[PDB]
Order: sequence, then C-alpha cells, then structure tokens
Amino acid sequence: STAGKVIKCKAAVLWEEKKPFSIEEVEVAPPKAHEVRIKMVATGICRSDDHVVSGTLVTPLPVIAGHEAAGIVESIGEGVTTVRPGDKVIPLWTPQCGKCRVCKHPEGNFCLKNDLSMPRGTMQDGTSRFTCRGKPIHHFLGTSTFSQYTVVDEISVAKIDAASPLEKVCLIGCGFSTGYGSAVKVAKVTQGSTCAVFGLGGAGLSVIMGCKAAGAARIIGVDINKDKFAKAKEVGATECVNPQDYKKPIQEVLTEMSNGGVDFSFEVIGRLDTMVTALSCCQEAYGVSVIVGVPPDSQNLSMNPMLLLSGRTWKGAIFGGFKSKDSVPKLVADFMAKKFALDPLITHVLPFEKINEGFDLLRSGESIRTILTF
Amino acid sequence: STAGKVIKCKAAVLWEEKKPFSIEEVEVAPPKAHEVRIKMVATGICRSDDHVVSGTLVTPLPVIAGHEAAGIVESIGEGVTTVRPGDKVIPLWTPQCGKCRVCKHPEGNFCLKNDLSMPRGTMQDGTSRFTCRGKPIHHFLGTSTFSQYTVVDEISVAKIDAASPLEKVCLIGCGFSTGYGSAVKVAKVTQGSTCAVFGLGGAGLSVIMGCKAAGAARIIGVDINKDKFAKAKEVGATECVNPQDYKKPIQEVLTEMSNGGVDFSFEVIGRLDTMVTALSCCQEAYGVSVIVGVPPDSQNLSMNPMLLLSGRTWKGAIFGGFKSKDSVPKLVADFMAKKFALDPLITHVLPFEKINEGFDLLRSGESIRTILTF
Ligand SMILES: NC(=O)c1ccc[n+]([C@@H]2O[C@H](COP(=O)([O-])OP(=O)(O)OC[C@H]3O[C@@H](n4cnc5c(N)ncnc54)[C@H](O)[C@@H]3O)[C@@H](O)[C@H]2O)c1
Ligand SMILES: NC(=O)c1ccc[n+]([C@@H]2O[C@H](COP(=O)([O-])OP(=O)(O)OC[C@H]3O[C@@H](n4cnc5c(N)ncnc54)[C@H](O)[C@@H]3O)[C@@H](O)[C@H]2O)c1
Ligand SMILES: [Zn+2]
Ligand SMILES: [Zn+2]
Ligand SMILES: [Zn+2]
Ligand SMILES: [Zn+2]
Repeated sequence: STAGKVIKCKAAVLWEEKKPFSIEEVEVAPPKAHEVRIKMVATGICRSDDHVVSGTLVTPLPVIAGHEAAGIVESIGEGVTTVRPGDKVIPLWTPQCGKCRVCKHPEGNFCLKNDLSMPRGTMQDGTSRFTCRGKPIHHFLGTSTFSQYTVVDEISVAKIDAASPLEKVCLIGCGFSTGYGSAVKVAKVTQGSTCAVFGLGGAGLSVIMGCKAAGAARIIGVDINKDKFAKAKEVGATECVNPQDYKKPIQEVLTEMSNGGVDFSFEVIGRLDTMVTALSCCQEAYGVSVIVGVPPDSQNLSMNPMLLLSGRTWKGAIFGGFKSKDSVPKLVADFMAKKFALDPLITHVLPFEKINEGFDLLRSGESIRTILTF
Repeated sequence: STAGKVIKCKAAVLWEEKKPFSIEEVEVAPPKAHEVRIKMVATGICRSDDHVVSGTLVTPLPVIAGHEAAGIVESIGEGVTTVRPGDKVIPLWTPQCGKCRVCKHPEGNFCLKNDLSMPRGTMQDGTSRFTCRGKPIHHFLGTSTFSQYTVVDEISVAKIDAASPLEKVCLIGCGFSTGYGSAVKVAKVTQGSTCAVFGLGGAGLSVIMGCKAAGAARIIGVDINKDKFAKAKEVGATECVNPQDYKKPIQEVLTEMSNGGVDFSFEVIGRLDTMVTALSCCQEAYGVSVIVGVPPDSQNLSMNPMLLLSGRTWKGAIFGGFKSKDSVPKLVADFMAKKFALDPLITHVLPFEKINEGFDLLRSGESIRTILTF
C-alpha cells in the first residue's frame, strides 16, 4: 500500500527556462488534510505550459508544470469529502473554493484561491509536496500534472464519470473548456452571428467549436500558419485568412468581409497586437471581443479608447468562464453523451517519457494537442 | 414670414480654437428635403462643447458648436413626416437613420450617419446652412444648437411632449441621458451592487442617478474637486473620495474600500489615466467598467491585458447607449411623469448672450450645468 507514505516516481521537472524538461525521480509526500494524491493517467501539452518554459508565463522555478490532465485518486487526506480513492478525476488549475466573493458570484469563475495572478508555486498552505535531488520543487497552478503522481488541494480536483476515457477527457481540463466556454459562456455568441477567431490551435479550434454550437452563421479563422486552416474548417470555420497574404491590416480586411465588423472576435494567440486587432475588427457600436490568449509577462498593450467609446465591449476570461468544479463533470458528462467532440484536437499521442518531443511538435506548429500517457 | 426664406440671427461662432465664442449675426438657409429648421429655446453647456474649444475634440472650424438643446420647429423641408412647425423638439447629436446595421441592431445606437467618428461638420448632404460675414460655417455633430435658429436633418431630431419645460428637458439631449443610460442601459447596474463614478459633473451625477435608480447599494464618487461632493451625495453617492487626499493610487483605495473591487466603475472625466484606473478598481473576475468620457484627440492609453484576462468587462458608450430618436421622447415623458429629476444638474441659468460666462463657470469648477436661454 502507498496510502500515507511518500511515493517516489518520475516527473518532468523544469530546472531553468528555455531548457528541456528533465524526466527524473521525485518524492511525492502523502496528502495532508483536504488534499488529494492523484495517479496521473493522461496529460495534454497546452501552449501555457510552454509559456512557462519560455518565461512568457512567469511562475517560480524549478517547477513541475502541467495543468490539463486526468487521473485516478490514489489516496485522500483527512476531511476530504468530494473524492475517494479509485475515482477518475480532473485537476482544476482554476479552483472553486465555493467560499470566496468570486465563487459566490453567479458569473465569476476566477477563484481568489488561484495561483495564476500572483504565482507562489505551492499548495494552498504555502508548502510543496515535491522533492527532487533533495531539493523542494515548485507546483504549477496547484496541479503539476507532469508527474506520475501529484497532490492537489480538494478545491482543485473534480470527480468525473467513472467510465470516462481519460486520454480524451483530459482536454476538458483546459484547452477544450476554455475555448468552448469563451464562445458560449463569455462572449455568448448568437445565432446568425459572424465570428472571427485569431489563433487556430487547441484553444482556438475549441472557440470555433463553441461558435458553431452557438449557431454562428460565419466563423472566420485567422492564423499565420495556413496549415491550421484545414482543421479549422473541419470544426466549423466557414473561411480562413492569413494576415501575411494581405497588403493591408487584417482588422481592415475583416471589417470589409463582415461588411462593417464582426459580431464576436476572439484573441486566442497571446500577443498584444492581435488583442488590439481583434478588438478593432468587431463592430464599433455593438461588437464584442474576448481575450483568451496569455500575454507576455508584465507587458502593456497600447490602444485608442475611442474603440470602446463607440460602443464595443472588451473582456477576457480564465478557463472559459466556467466555475471549474461544477462544470468539469457536467462537461465530461456531455462528452460521454456525444454533445461535443475532442478527437479533432488530438493530433499526437506520446508516452510521458517523450514529453520533450511533444513540446517540439507544438513549437514546430505541427500539432494542436499531443496527449501524454503515463 | 421666415418660412422658405433665409433667416438672419445671432449665433455663437467659434472662429479659432482656444478663443471665446463670437456672438454675431449669421444667415440660416431654409431647410431642404428632409431637413428641419428649429428655433432654439434653451441649450445646456456640456463639457464636450468646451473640448472643441480646447482642441480635445477635433471638428472642422469655424463652427457653431452646441448639441444639448431643445427648441420649436419653425419650418420643415419637403418630405419631413416626423415633426411639424410649432413642435417642441430636441436635436440628436447621435442620429437614428433607422436603416443602417447599427440602428437595425437591437443594442446598437451609435448610428452610422453620425458625425463624431470622422467629423465633417456638414449636413448629411455635405454642405452647410450657416453663413457669417460671407463665410461658410461648420455644423457640429449635425446639431449646432448655439444659434437662435438651426437646421438639422430629420434623422437628427425628435418630437417631444408639447407640455415640456424646454429649459429643463434640454439636458435630455446629452448629459442626463448619457450618464443615466450608461448606468442602467450600458453597464446595467444591479440591485445591491457597489459602484464607483470618476468625475462628478453633469454626466457623472447622472451616472449616480442611474446607479441609484438601478438599486446600487454603494455609490462611491471620485473627484479631485471636493466642492463636487455635496451634490453627488444629494443625488445618491454614499461616499466621495478625493484622489489627492491619498498617498497611494486610488484604484488601491477603492479596492480596499470595496473589499476586493467594485461591481461597476464609470469613467466620466475624459482622461487616459482615470480610464485605466477605473477599469483596475472594479473586481478582477466579474467587474464591469464603462468609459463615458471623451478622451483627448489621437491619444492611446497603456494597459496590462491581464486586467481583462482575469474576467473584467470594459465597455464604452455614446449617448448612454440610447437609440436617440426612440428614447429621447420616452425620457421626456418619464421626466414629465416625475420618474427622475433634472433640477440637481442645473446650477446656473443665463441668457444665450452670456454663453462665454457659462463656459467660464464650467471651466472654473463652479457650475455643473448652465442652461442658456435664447
Ligand atoms: N485564458 C485561459 O484560460 C487560457 C487557456 C488556454 C490557453 N490560453 C492561451 O491561448 C493561447 C493559445 O493556446 P493554444 O494552446 O490554442 O495555442 P497554439 O500555439 O496551439 O495556438 C496559437 C496559434 O496562433 C497562431 N499565431 C501565432 N501568431 C499569430 C499571429 N501573429 N497571427 C495569427 N495567428 C497567429 C499560431 O500559428 C497558432 O496556430 C496561448 O497564449 C495560451 O496560453 C489561455
Ligand atoms: N459618451 C458620451 O456620449 C458623452 C456624453 C456627454 C459627455 N461626455 C464626456 O464625459 C466627460 C465629462 O463631462 P461632464 O459634462 O460631466 O463635464 P464636467 O467637467 O462638468 O465633469 C468632469 C468632472 O471630472 C473631474 N475631474 C477632472 N480630473 C479629475 C481627475 N483627475 N480625477 C478625478 N476627477 C476629475 C472634474 O472636477 C469634474 O467634476 C467629458 O469628457 C465629456 O466630454 C461623453
Ligand atoms: Zn492551458
Ligand atoms: Zn473561490
Ligand atoms: Zn442608422
Ligand atoms: Zn455632451
């Protein structure tokens, strides 16, 4: 039995930025009260994990990254009431403590117990459960899924369907739910509308999936990598444009295509310039632009306030506006019910050990989602 | 009489930027097809009229500014069906052609026939109806109310209650409807919410009126001129704070005051810094910030997109989001039904002749609204 004892296993540790992960042994302390130790089954490679490697998303190093995954509860600590050993679960990188101001608000989902705004790289109690080479290692967004085992606080774990295919539903841990929720929940795309989606990767395809579900008459995919267009069309994009093909700025191009601006635009890249462009391309009087992309650490964008004064609405969101713990199981349920598909997002599958190759696949632009199996 | 003939009358002409208005005689051509010549009865001095003088709001000079007003139709042109001579009317600086995508949109109001985005300073047909000393003078937002008589396009005029007190209802032409709608229509202030209003002048006090009407439990007024606090509280503010009384940034103070950020914030000054501050002080996960102020010409603001990514909604709005020709008559009716008050905004009432004195009362910080009677 491992319940109550330290577990040695392998994890992909990031020691320095812009360096390959180090698959080596780590010691995982047993779960304290209201914490859960999960045996990871599958984890997806989201761009945000690479953001950590690149310094785009700053969080304390050395760290065990990963935040989009699914596994099986190994053991629970004292007082845990929502999961039991043997349960299939999805780690919530955006917690749902249910007690804070945001959690009790009918709309807000960015729990104040989150570790995304001011990254500490610890458990809710300010400590770590990871030791490598005798050195304490940092957690990432309280999940740290790039490990055969991880310990998370109770508020950062959701029990899902016992019959859920973990190699697929892991995407509901981030990529899918983010893009999908951004369209249907945050921007609230309407029937007959024209949408523009900047960035046709895992999250952007999910946004297209969200707009299609919402009944958008037009969904224009925007990406500088034309190789991304086929997949986009496949999931709902009615047309795709590459900014590099035009002699004029894309927001102008898009404004002409939509005869005056789109109803809903989405920034799913993570650049300051595309954020402004996405805003500029939605109709000046009633257009809505939603930021999904993670910006470079601490950098400020420059924009003219008249873009807003005319009537535009600009907002951003975390995890697609989904109250994590309530939503994740409902989303897995719907997937089981064939309400939406995850297959189109999965382009590569690799064993955990091949984690480094997976990030090269992302970086080459060859992939959308590579799922890592433990 | 005057009908179908050229009328000679007094108007306040701004020949150059940063100059007092020149009260002289001008010639008002008769209305053309679908135009209306209106005899002005009362016009409110709005801060935007001063923006023109200061160059903050660029529009072709020389010109007859003025947009917040009420008058009586003197004669209508061939094809006018909405108003008739003797009708009490209110000119609309944001028209409602009723045929463009925006007017047809359930939530759009910034009509595509507007002259604010790219000021021409002409009638819808590209020409002027004003002549002064043999020289053609520009129109302002298609209204030009600083004249005893003016000619506006039918789409820029609304018929109002015949028993309307024109010297009060003229505020419905701008300041009041703007602030009121911003709060109840655009921001959509919820019952029991905490609001923060930056700028306590005529538009700001109206934002407060709307917030209170919307049920806001807490309404914090913010202004660097403490003299503005008495009236703000009179109209609804629960507390007022002067930024310069604090050693630390006001968004900090407001965040501490609202225990994490306010629900709704409003920028009603016209500064890039207070626009970012306003957004920053509303709760990060579900706060809504509305820009009401007109920023200085051609300047960009700088902000960190994380403010939005966390969940904040940032909007802006022209004329309080009200479809002009539809709402103005409705608002007047409600005023007549004692649904809201206009007297709190009226601090000075001067003759048209004293136009410059009123601008001086505004500039000095002494007035909220000065109504000029012709
Ligand atoms: N808010 C959240 O909760 C949240 C969640 C998931 C992902 N994200 C962020 O969204 C972004 C994308 O995630 P992904 O996994 O879908 O990424 P990805 O790398 O798979 O996709 C980014 C895409 O944008 C394209 N692109 C790059 N520069 C472009 C440009 N200048 N113009 C047009 N297209 C351009 C790339 O070719 C690529 O197809 C990342 O920044 C990620 O951190 C945010
Ligand atoms: N969007 C629209 O349709 C619309 C309509 C009407 C007015 N406006 C704009 O709203 C703004 C305000 O108009 P108003 O008529 O109420 O004018 P106003 O000048 O009477 O009110 C401005 C107030 O803000 C205060 N202020 C200035 N700097 C400040 C600072 N740094 N911090 C805090 N407070 C400060 C002033 O003391 C004053 O009370 C202007 O830019 C005006 O052009 C926009
Ligand atoms: Zn992610
Ligand atoms: Zn919470
Ligand atoms: Zn119109
Ligand atoms: Zn005004």
